Formats: sequence, C-alpha cells, structure tokens
Amino acid sequence: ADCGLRPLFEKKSLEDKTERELLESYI
Amino acid sequence: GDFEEIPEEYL
Amino acid sequence: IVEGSDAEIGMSPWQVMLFRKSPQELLCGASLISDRWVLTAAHCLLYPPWDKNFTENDLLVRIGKHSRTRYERNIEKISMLEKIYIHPRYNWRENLDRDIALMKLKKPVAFSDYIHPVCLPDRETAASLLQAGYKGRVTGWGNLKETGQPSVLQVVNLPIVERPVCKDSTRIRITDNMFCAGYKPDEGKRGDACEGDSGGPFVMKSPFNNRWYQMGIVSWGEGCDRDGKYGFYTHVFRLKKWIQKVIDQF
Ligand SMILES: COc1cc(C(=O)N2CCOC(C)(C)C2)cc2nc(NCc3cccc(Cl)c3)oc12
Ligand SMILES: *[C@@H]1O[C@H](CO)[C@@H](O)[C@H](O)[C@H]1NC(C)=O
Repeated sequence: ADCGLRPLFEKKSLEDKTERELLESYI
Repeated sequence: GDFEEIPEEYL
Repeated sequence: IVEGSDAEIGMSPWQVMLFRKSPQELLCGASLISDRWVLTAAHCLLYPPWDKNFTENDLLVRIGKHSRTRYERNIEKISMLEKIYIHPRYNWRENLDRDIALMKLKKPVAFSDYIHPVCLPDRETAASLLQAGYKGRVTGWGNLKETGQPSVLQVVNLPIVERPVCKDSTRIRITDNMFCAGYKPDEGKRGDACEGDSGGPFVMKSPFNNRWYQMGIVSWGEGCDRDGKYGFYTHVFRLKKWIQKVIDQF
C-alpha cells in the first residue's frame, strides 16, 4: 500500500535534486 | 577482492 | 551508469545489488517489489552465449546499499535466495525478448529508511507515462564507461524514445515487450546504463499520485552511451500478467 513512497523523500515531503526534471518532461 | 568481506553468516 | 551522478542517500531504496559468491563480484542490478520478491533481468541469471547459468546458492541479494564495495554495516541487508523464476518465453537465443526474472527471498526483509519497495504499473500508469519524451530514471553500480567503476550508486535521467527511432538505431529485432531510452546526438545531453547495470530499474514518478513506478528493467545496449544508440528496457507492464501469476502461485 506504501510502495513507491521513499522514507527520506516523499514520506518527509522532501524532493531529490533531479525529480523535477522528470516532472517537467511529463507534458 | 575489490569488495569488502561480508559477515560469514551470509555465506 | 555512464554520464550519471552519485545517488542521494535513500534516493532509490528499492535498489538491489545481485552479488556473486566465489568469486565476490557485482552480478547485476535488481529491484525490491515486496518484502519477499526481487525483480531483475533474466539474462543476469541465464545467458548461455556467455556461459551464465546461476542457481539460487550462487548469489546473494544486497538491499539498502549506496557504496558499491563496502559492507554497509547497520544499513544494508543481505538476503539468501529461495527460488529463481525466469519467464518461460525469455528469448536468450536471439534478442532478449521478455528479459525478466523474479527471485523469492528465504526470509522477508525489514523495510527501513534505506529499504523500501517500488510500485509496479497498472495499464493506466503505462498508458499515461510510457510516452516518447517522458523521462525515467536508471540506477546502478555498473561501469562508468564502455571500455572505470563507481564508489557509490549512480543515477541518470533519460527520455523514452519513439518506437521507430529505437528500431532504426539497430539491426536487432525490437519487440513490443521492449522500449528504448536515451538522448539523441542533437539533444546534447548524454547518459546510459552499462555493464553491471542490467536487471536494475527504470523508474518514473507518477505526477498523478506522486509514487515511483518501475516501468522498465535495464536489459541491453550496443556498447554504452554511444551516439545514435539507445538503451533497451524490458516493458514491465506488458509482462505483469506473468509477474502476477508467479507471485500468486508461489
Ligand atoms: C546478454 O546481455 C547483453 C548483450 C548485449 C549484446 O552484445 N547484444 C548484441 C546481440 O544482441 C543482443 C540483443 C543480445 C544484445 C549487450 C548488452 N548490454 C547489456 N547490459 C548493459 C547495458 C548497456 C547499455 C544500455 C543498457 Cl539498457 C544495458 O547486456 C547485454
Ligand atoms: C542450467 O543449470 C540447471 C541446473 O543445474 C540445468 O538443469 C540447466 O539445464 C542448465 N541450463 C543451461 C546450461 O542452459
């Protein structure tokens, strides 16, 4: 149920350095 | 070995 | 990974290292999909042209890792294999069609800050995200160059490429069970998987539910990071019926 949500990122509402690059490509 | 030894329990 | 960067700590907590015994070496990447199941490429385990035919006792699963070579005491967890399951229609003879395998662990792994499963896509995820130009993320401890090795896990973000462009880049028959990714020569940017990265995940972060999904498995390339070449990835969604069948039975 908790798959794909990273303890050190999504779980804490912190973003990694390049995930915005992925989001910007989803046009 | 380039890899550090693993505790013997895993072997 | 060629022309990538060092992973952040906990950036890819589903990353699995397949580690050979005697002799102690990197075998392949892989990914954690539940507390008992690990996903990889079939060719990591069975590939007769290279005399590769690993049985359960040949290999360990190392989860929660960042450093390639160190034993990451109190962070990584090391798991034994119960059983390997390779797709029965895996085409090792020809083009690595259906390059996919599952491994069941002997004991469930405890999740932590560093150890956490990735999601597998459903039809809707695949349909929304597997589009030319949309970028995914590839991770692994494989070679830094085609012809050296990283201190820590490497990461690269790469765009999915149009099917005709993928086909036109190679003489190999490309099936519907594969997609390709990477930059074109005129795009300027670079990056690819390389030797040691096969079996690892190509992941995308759904903008709908903000979860990471494993869309691909690192399969093969003609060299690494060559101009006009691309990486070829196993299409996880197309093989999910098989995944589901194996997990449901075993
Ligand atoms: C058996 O496994 C492989 C075979 C070959 C190969 O020599 N050929 C020529 C004959 O046809 C094929 C289809 C069998 C491919 C290349 C391989 N590369 C990797 N992994 C590294 C890698 C490098 C770059 C991007 C990705 Cl996605 C992954 O595994 C490979
Ligand atoms: C690989 O090893 C298994 C187990 O020993 C054997 O039964 C199988 O036939 C071998 N397959 C090859 C060499 O293709």
